Amino acid sequence: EDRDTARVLLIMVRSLLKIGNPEDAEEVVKMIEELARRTNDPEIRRLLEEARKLV
Amino acid sequence: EDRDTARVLLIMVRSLLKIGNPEDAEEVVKMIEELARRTNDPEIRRLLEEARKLV
Amino acid sequence: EDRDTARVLLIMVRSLLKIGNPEDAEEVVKMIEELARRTNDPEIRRLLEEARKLV
Ligand SMILES: N[C@]12C[C@H]3C[C@H](C[C@H](C3)C1)C2
Repeated sequence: EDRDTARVLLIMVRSLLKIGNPEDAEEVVKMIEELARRTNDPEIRRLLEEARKLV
Repeated sequence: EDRDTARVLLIMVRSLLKIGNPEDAEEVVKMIEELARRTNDPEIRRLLEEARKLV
Repeated sequence: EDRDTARVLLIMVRSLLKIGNPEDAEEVVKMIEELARRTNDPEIRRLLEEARKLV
């Protein structure tokens, strides 16, 4: 499920920031963004914005 | 491949508990439950059970 | 995408080494190996060698 992959990637973003690695978190944000592009899901869009906001 | 996904998610569950985020770990258990429900693989079911036990 | 998956796994290798679970880090390298063998994608093999160097 596309939405499920996006929620796992958001959790990765949060954890990567917690261990002081925003450069890896930002790499994952890019994947959520391409997920939001391929689909048209406003939930995946919401997760992308939350991810960008944490980063 | 579905079994490798289950293994990756289990490692995430373990890692998230290690860094003190059981709420995110539980969310990853839910992702393994969705995987187990669309597959029916005895090893995926075994990985889901041992993730459940960490939580 | 398989390349996105390999990037996610490399990030997991680095993060797992950072939190002190080299054994899980090595398991994820194994998954990159599986991915590298199924695909023979040259970028996935590059990411594999990057992961191996960290371990
Ligand atoms: N497709 C994915 C499988 C596994 C869980 C999550 C993050 C990574 C590893 C890629 C989705």
